[PDB]
Amino acid sequence: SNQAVKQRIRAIKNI
Amino acid sequence: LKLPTAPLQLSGTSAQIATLLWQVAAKENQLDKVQDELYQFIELFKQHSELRRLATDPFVPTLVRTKIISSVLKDSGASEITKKLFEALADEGALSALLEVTVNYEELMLAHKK
Amino acid sequence: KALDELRKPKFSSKYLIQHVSQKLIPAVKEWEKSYQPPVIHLGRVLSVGDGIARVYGLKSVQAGELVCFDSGVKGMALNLQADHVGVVVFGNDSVIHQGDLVYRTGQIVNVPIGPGTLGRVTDGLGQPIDGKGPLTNVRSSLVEVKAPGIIARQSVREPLFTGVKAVDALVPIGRGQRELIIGDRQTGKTAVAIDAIIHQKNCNEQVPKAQRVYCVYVAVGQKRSTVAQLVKLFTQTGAMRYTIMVSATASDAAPLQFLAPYSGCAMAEYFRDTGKHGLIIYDDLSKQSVAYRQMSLLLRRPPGREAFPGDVFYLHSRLLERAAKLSKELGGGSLTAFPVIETQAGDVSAYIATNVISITDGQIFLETELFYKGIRPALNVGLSVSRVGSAAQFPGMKQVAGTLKLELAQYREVAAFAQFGSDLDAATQYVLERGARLTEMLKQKQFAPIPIERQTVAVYAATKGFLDKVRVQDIVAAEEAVISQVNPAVFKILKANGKITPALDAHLKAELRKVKLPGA
Amino acid sequence: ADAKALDELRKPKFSSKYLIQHVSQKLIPAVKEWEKSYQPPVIHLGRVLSVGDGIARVYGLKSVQAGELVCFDSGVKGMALNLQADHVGVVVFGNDSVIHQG
Amino acid sequence: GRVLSVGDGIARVYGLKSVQAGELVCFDSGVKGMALNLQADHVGVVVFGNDSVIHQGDLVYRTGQIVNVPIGPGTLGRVTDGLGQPIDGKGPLTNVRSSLVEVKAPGIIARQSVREPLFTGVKAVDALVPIGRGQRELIIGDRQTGKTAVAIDAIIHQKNCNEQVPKAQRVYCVYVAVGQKRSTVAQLVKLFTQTGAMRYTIMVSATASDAAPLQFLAPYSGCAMAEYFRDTGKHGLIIYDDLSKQSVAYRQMSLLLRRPPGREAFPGDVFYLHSRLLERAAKLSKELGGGSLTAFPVIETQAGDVSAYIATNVISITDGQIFLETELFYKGIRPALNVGLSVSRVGSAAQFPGMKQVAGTLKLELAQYREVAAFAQFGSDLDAATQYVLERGARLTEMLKQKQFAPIPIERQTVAVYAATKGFLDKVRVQDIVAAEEAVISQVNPAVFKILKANGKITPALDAHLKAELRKVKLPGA
Amino acid sequence: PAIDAGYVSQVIGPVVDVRFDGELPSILSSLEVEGHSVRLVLEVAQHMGDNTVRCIAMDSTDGLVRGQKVVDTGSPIKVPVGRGTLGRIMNVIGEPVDEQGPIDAADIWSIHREAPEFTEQSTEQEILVTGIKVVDLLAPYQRGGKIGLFGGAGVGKTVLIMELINNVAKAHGGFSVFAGVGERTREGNDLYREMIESGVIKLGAERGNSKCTLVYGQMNEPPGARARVALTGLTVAEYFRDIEGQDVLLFVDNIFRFTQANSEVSALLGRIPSAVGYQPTLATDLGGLQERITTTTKGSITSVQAVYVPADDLTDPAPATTFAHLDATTVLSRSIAELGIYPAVDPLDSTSRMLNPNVIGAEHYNVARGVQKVLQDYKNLQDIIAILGMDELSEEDKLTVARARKIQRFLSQPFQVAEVFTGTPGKYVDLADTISGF
Amino acid sequence: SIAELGIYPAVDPLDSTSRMLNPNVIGAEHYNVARGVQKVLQDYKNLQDIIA
Ligand SMILES: Nc1ncnc2c1ncn2[C@@H]1O[C@H](COP(=O)(O)OP(=O)(O)OP(=O)(O)O)[C@@H](O)[C@H]1O
Ligand SMILES: Nc1ncnc2c1ncn2[C@@H]1O[C@H](COP(=O)(O)OP(=O)(O)OP(=O)(O)O)[C@@H](O)[C@H]1O
Ligand SMILES: Nc1ncnc2c1ncn2[C@@H]1O[C@H](COP(=O)(O)OP(=O)(O)O)[C@@H](O)[C@H]1O
Ligand SMILES: [Mg+2]
Ligand SMILES: [Mg+2]
Ligand SMILES: [Mg+2]
Repeated sequence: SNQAVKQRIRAIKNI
Repeated sequence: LKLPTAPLQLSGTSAQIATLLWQVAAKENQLDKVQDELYQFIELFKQHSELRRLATDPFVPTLVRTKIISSVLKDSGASEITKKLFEALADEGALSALLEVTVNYEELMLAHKK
Repeated sequence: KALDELRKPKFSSKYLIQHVSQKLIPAVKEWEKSYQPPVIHLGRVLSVGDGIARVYGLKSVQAGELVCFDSGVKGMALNLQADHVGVVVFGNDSVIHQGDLVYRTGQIVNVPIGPGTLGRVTDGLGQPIDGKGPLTNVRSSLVEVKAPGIIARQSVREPLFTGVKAVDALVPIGRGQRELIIGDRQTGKTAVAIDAIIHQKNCNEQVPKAQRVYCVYVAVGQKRSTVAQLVKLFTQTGAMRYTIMVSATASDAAPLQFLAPYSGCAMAEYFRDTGKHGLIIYDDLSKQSVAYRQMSLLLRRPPGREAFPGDVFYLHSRLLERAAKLSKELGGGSLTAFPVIETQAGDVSAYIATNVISITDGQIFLETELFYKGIRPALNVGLSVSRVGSAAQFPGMKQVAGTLKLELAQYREVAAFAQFGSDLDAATQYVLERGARLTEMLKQKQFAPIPIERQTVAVYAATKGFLDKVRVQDIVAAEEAVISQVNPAVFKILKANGKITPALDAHLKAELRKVKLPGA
Repeated sequence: ADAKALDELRKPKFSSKYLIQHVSQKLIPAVKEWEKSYQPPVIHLGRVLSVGDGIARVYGLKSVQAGELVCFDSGVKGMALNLQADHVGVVVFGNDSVIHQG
Repeated sequence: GRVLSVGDGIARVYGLKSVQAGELVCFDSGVKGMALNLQADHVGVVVFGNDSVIHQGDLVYRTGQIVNVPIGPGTLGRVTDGLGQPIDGKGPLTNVRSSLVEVKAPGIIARQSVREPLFTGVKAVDALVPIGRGQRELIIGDRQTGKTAVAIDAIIHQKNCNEQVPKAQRVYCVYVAVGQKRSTVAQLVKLFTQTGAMRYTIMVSATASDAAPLQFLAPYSGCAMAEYFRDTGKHGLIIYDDLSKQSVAYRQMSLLLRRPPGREAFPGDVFYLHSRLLERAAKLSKELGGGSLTAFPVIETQAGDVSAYIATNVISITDGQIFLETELFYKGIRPALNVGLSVSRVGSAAQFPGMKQVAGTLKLELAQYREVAAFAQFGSDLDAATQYVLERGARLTEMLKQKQFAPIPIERQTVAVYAATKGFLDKVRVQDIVAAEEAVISQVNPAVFKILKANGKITPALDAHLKAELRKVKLPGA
Repeated sequence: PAIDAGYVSQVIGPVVDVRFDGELPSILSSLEVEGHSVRLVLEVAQHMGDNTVRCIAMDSTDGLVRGQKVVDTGSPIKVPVGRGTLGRIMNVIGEPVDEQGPIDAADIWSIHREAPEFTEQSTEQEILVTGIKVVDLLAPYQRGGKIGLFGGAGVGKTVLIMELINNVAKAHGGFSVFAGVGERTREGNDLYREMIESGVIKLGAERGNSKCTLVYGQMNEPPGARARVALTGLTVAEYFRDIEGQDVLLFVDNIFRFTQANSEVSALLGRIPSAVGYQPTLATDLGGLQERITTTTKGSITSVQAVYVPADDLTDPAPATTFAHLDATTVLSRSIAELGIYPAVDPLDSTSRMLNPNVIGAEHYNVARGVQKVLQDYKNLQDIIAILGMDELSEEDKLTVARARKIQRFLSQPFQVAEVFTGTPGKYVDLADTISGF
Repeated sequence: SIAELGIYPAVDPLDSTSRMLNPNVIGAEHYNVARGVQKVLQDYKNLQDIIA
C-alpha cells in the first residue's frame, strides 16, 4: 500500500 | 546393540567420535591400547609431511587417501578399532579431526581410569 | 609449529558420526554376524521436528518419492542432500522418534482419480473424510504431472457460464482458461466460485453428456466448519454429484495444504483426459503459498521476498498450466481453473498476488469499498480483464456487452463530479444515471445463479432503456418483474438458437412494453 | 576441547613405538604408487579450489597483496579482493567458464 | 573458566560447568557479567560494563548465585548504576541486603483491588486522570513535552506528603534513568537533594555512555529496589525514564547475539521485556503485607506516534495512559495533557472523593469544550451556547496550567477546581486566572484546607461555608 | 535409574536441551527437572539428533545448571479436568493458583490432541443476542461459533469481552471457561473478584455450583507458559464438550499472545524466520489450536477470542492468519475510539457469516445492509467534507451525512461494566428493538 | 491508465522514447510533429489537475 499513500500525497499536493 | 555407557558426557561431532571409540574399545577392553595408537598417530602426523598432506590439502582425491590409509594400516599389529576408525575418518577427509578426537578420548579414559 | 595445520577440523559433512558408526560397530568381534542396519532401501530418522524429519540412509530414494515411516504416517522425500534426506511429514510429527525406520515405497505421490471420486470429501492425499467408505471406482495416478504442450491444446472457444451477471457480461470466461478471483477478506470470492459451481448444477441437466461440467473445489487452509457448511450447501442444492471436495484444512499438516491443489488438479484432470469438461477452484491459493513457505523454511532453503522461496512462481505456474482446452486429437476436453488470491488491504503489488496475476488470463478484482456500497458481487469493472475477450463470450451477450463496457467506462470517469448537486450538465447526468441503472442492474443475491439467457434479456432491458423510467432505488425488484412478466418462450428460444436473432429482437422489444414497473 | 588440553600434544606421549616405526618405511612407496593421481603442491603459487558466477576461490597464493592482479593459467586475469585464512577469493576479468576446479 | 572470544557485547566463556543460567559472573578486570546463553560447548556472557577491558584468556569467576543487587533501606538517597554499585561517591551501601533482579510477579490471588490514591501534586493529572497506588500509568509523549517534569513533581509531592501522614502510609520513590544524559541525571540529583526529596528517593541511573546491558538491567535493578518496599508492607513509587531507550538497548543486545529481529528490528520478546518489568508494580493483598508499587513508564514517541511498536507494547501492559500533546505544549499550556486520549482504568473508584464529586463536571465541561473547539476553529457563528462553554473550557484549560517543580497539595487542588467549575472565577480575563487561583488558595482560611484534607469529602456544611468564603476573594479583573 | 533419567545439555533462554542415554521421549511430552526451586516442567518440541531433545520450559530457566537430571513423565502436559474444576484458577500445568487446596479431578487429560474430524462437525446457524447494537445489527454472533474481537492497544476489546461475559455468560445455562492468554495479572484478579461478587464463582464446599473455570497464564509468565495456556483452557472446555456433552463458552483473552509466545520460542530454536519476524509455523500452530475450538455433534463451544493486532496493522500476518478461522469478526478501530464512540466497532470491516437473508430475516439483513451502505457513502465523502466543507455538497449527500452522523452516534452504547469509570448506566438492548430503531 | 480509458494500443505517449527521434535521422518534418504532440500531451496532463 506504499504506492497508494504516494498517490494520495500527490493528489493532496495538487489540491 | 548393547554399548557400555561412557563415564562423562561430552560435546558434539568430534567428541561423539571419541564417545563411540571409548564405547567400542570398552566393549573390547582395549581402552589403553587405542590410546597408545592414537598417541602414535599424533606423533606420526608430527613426523612426516606426506601424511599431514592427506589432511590439510583439499586437492587430494578421496580414493588415493582411502587406499593409502588402508595399505599403510594393513600391518604392524594395529587394532581393528583403530584401523576401521582411520578408514572411516580418511574416507570423509576427517583426518584433521584426530587431534581433537584423541583429547576427548583422553578425558573419557581419565574419567574411567578414575 | 608443524601441528598447527591439523589443529582445527575441516569437516565436509555434518553427520560424520553417523558414517563412522556404520564402520566402528562392526569392529567389535562379536558384532559381525548381521549386526548392521541396512540403508540401501531403508532409512533411520536423525532429527525430527516441526513436521520435518531428516533421514539418514535411503540411497535408492527418488526426489519427490512418497516414503512411509514405521509409525504409519507417510512422507514425501523432498530434499535429497549429500549425506541425508530431508523428508516432510504428511501428518502429526509427534508419532516420530529419532531412530525410527523410514521405508520408501518407490512411488512418486499418488492420488485416486476416476468417476468414483464424484461427491467424495477427500484430503490432499486421497483419503476420504466424509464417512462414506473408501474410493471404489477409481484409479491411482500421479500428483505432479507434466502440463500439456503446444500441440496438445486448441483455441478456447466454448463459454463456461458462471451465472453471475457482473462476470458473464463484462469478464467472460471460456471453458479452458484460468480466471483469478482476487480480493480482500470477506469480499465475495468464495461466493462467486460457489455460484460458478451451482450454475453447473442448473446447466448440466439441459446439456448432453459431452458438454457437462464436473466441478472440483479445493479448500486449502480454510476451517473445517467452512468445508462442512459447503458440503451441506452442495448437498442441499444437490450439486455434490458433480463436485469433488478436496480439503486440506488449517488443522491438517503443511505438506497436505501444499499438495491439496496439486491433488485436486490430478483429480480434475481425469475429465480433461477423457473428453469431459472440468472446472477447478483452487480456493485460497495464498494459503497454499504460505504452506509451501513454511515447508521450505523448515527445510533450510534460503528465503526471498516476504520470506518466500524463489520457485514459488514455479509452484503456481506448474499448477495452473495444467488447465487448458485440449484439441480434438486428444479428446477435446477442458479444465477451467479458478485460483483465489487474497490481498491484504488492497496491496496488489505483493509477491504471490503479482505472480498469480502474471500467470492467469483473466482476473476478477473484488474490492472491499464497492462491497459496502450495496454492489454485491463487488466487481471492480475497471481492473478486471478477460484475455479471451469476445472469443468465448456468449452471442447475444456480445451484442450488448460492448455497450455495457463503454457506458460503465464513461460512468467510471463521471465520478468526482456528482458531489456538486446544482452542477447539471444534462449529458453527463444522462450517462451518470445510466451508469447507476447498469450498476444496480448487475446485483445478485448469493447462492442464486441466473441462467445466461435471462441474464442477456435482463441486461438488454437495461442497456436499451426499458428500465430507464424507474428510479435508481427500485431496480433490484424491477429486474425480477422484467424476468417474470415476459413470455417464457423468449428464454426458451434464446437458449436454443444461440444469439438474439432479428426474428426475436422485435418480440421482446414489445414484451418489455407489456411489463409493469414499480415506478413511473 | 580447549587450547590448554590441545597444546600438550606437541610433546611426544606415545610410550610405545609399534606403529610409528614400521609404517614410516611403508608410507613413502605408498605415496609413490599414487604419484599419478596427485597435483604438485602450491605454496607460493595458487590452485583454484572452486569457481562460480565469475568468482574463483584460489587455494594457496601465500604472498599476494590485497588487490593484486592475479593471472590464471587460462590467460584471464583476476584481482585478489578478499584474503581468507586458508584460501584467496579472487574475481574473474571476463569468461569464468575457462576456469575449472584445479 | 577461560574466555574464548569477546566482541559484539558477548563473552564466549569456556568451561564453567557449574554455572547457572542467569548467574552473575565476574571477570578478572572487575567488570561483572551475566551467564545468559548456557551452550553445550561454552557459556555466553553479556558484559555489564565496557568490554574493552576483557581479553581472550581472561579468567571468569562465578559468584555462586543469580544476578542480584543490594536492596533495602540503605539505598534511599544513594545514586546507583544498573547493578547497585553507588556512583555518588559517599562510600559503600550500608544497611542493605542483596536480592535478585529477575523474580516472578505475584499471581492472581496475591493482588488486591486498588483503593487508596497516589497524589501526584499536579492538579491536571490528579483532576482528570487520577492514579491509585498499584497503578501502571504510562506517561507517553513526544520529545521535550514534559514527561520527566510530571514524574519529578510526583516524587516531590511524595516528599511533601510523607511528613504529614503516619509511617504506615508513606511513599518511597525510585527514579530509573535509562539512556538519559549524565548531565541531566546530575541536575536531577541536585534538585532532589536541594528540595529534600533524596530522603525518600533512589536514583538508579544507567546513562547513555554506559554499555547496553546496563541500560537493559537498570529498570530491573530499580524494580528490585522498589520491590523491597512493596514486599514488606510499605509503599513504593517507581519511574522508568524512557523505556523506549531501554527497548533500544535491548534491541542492541539482541541484534548483537544474531537473534531474528521482528517489527522495527526489535526482537521477539520486547513485549515480554516490558511485561517482565511492569507487572511487578502491584498492590498486594492483606495477607502478603498490603504493600504497593506504582509505576510510571515514560515513552518518547516521534510525531504523536501512539501506534508505534514500543508505544502499543507499553499501552497494552499498563493500566492507564497519559498522552502529552506537543501542540498544547508549544502554546504555553503546561502540563500539556491530552484529555481525549488520556484515561485511567483504575481511576475514579480509588481517588479522592471530593475530587471524585467535583471533577466529573470538570471533565464534562472539558468534553463540551472539545466538542466546541472541534467545530469553532473557523470563527463562523456564535450561538451563545457553544460560546459560554467555550469560555468555560478556556477558563478550565487556563486553570489547569502549572509552574514546574511546584506540586500542589490535594485540598488546594480541589478548592481551586471547585472555584473554577462552580462559576466563582467567572468574568475574569483569561490571562489573569493564574494569579486568581493563587489568590484563592491564599485567601481562603487554612482551616478549610485542614478540614478538607481531614474528612476527605465535601460535606454539606463545607460547601456552604466555601461558597460564602469564595464570595470574599479579591480576584483580579473584578 | 541410569536409563530414563536425562541431563540438561544446554540452555538458551526459555529453551532447554536435555540429552538422554536411551529412550528419548516423544515430541510434545512433559519433562520434570530435578532439584529446581519451582516445579519446572519442560515440554519437548524437537529431536536434535544427538540423543538430544529441545524442550520449551513452562517456567523460568533462571538457575538451571548443565548437569541437572531430568526425569520423563512419558506423557504430555496433563491438566485436571472434570466438574470439580468449576471455580478454580489454573496455570499451564494444572496447578491451582487461587490457594483453595488441590483440584478435584475427575480425569487427567493431556493438552495435545487431534482436532475433531470432518464427519463430527455440526452445521447449525442460530443467533446469539448480546445486547450490543453493532454486534446484534451488523455482525450477529453465531451460537456455537467463533468470535474474534480485533483491534489493539486501548480500543476496548478487554472491556467488550467483560461485557460479553456479563451479558451472555449468566443467561446461558451452560458452563463457561475463561482462558487468559497473556493479558494482565491485574485483570485476572479483577475478574476473579468480580466473578465471586456476581455468583458465577463460589468458594468453600459449594464450589461445584459455580459455572466458570478460570485458566490463567497471564503476561508475567515466560513464553513457554503463554504458548500453552490456551491449550489448557481448550482441554478444560473440551472435557465439558466431549464428555459432559453440553454447550459451553470459551472467552480466550489476547490470542495474539499465543502466536507471540511461539514466536519468542521459535527465535531460539534456530528456525529461519518468516515474514515480519514471526515463526515459519504460524498458520499450522494457529490451525492446530483454533480447529480444536469447534462445535461438534455432541456439544458446543461458543468462543469469543480477543485478538490483539500489532501497532494497529491488519495486514500483519498474525491477525491476518487468524481472520480465516473466525465466523463472526468484530474489528475495533482507534480512529472511531478517538471520536468518543464506544464500543469502537468498525461497522465497515466487522463481518459475519450469520448476516445472511435466509437466517436472520430479510428485515434485519436489509437494515444492516442499508446501514453499511449509508456509512460507506459517508466514508467516500470524508475528504470532501475535510477540504471543501459541508456547504457545497448535494442535497442527498448532505442528508446521508446527517443520517450517517446520527447512526454513528447511535451505534455507540453505554456498557453494564463500563459505568465504574464513566457514570452512564449500561443499557441492554433487545434485538427487534434495535432493528426497528435502525 | 490509458487502457482504463479504452484507448488501445495503450502506449504511453510521454514515456515512449527512441534513438530514431534525432532530427538528423528522420528530418524536421517528423521531429517537429513528435515534439508538438509530446508538448501538448504533457501540458494536458499538467492541466488535468484543475480540469478534473
Ligand atoms: N451476491 C451476494 N449478495 C449478498 N451477499 C453476498 C453476495 N455474495 C457474497 N455475499 C456475502 O459476502 C460474504 C463473502 O464471504 P466469502 O465467502 O467471500 O469469504 P472469503 O472472502 O472468500 O474468505 P474470508 O472468509 O477469509 O474473508 C459472505 O458472507 C456472503 O454473505
Ligand atoms: N509545568 C511546567 N511549567 C513550565 N515549564 C515546564 C513545565 N513542564 C516542563 N517544562 C519545560 O519543558 C522543558 C522540557 O521538559 P522536560 O525536561 O520535563 O521534558 P522531557 O520529558 O525530559 O523531554 P526529553 O525526555 O525529550 O528531554 C523544560 O525546559 C521545562 O522548563
Ligand atoms: N464501552 C466503553 N466506554 C467507555 N470507555 C471504554 C469502553 N471500552 C473501553 N473503554 C476504554 O478503554 C480502556 C481500556 O481498553 P481495554 O479494554 O483495556 O483494551 P486493551 O485491552 O486492548 O488495552 C479503558 O480505560 C476505557 O476507558
Ligand atoms: Mg472464503
Ligand atoms: Mg525525559
Ligand atoms: Mg485488556
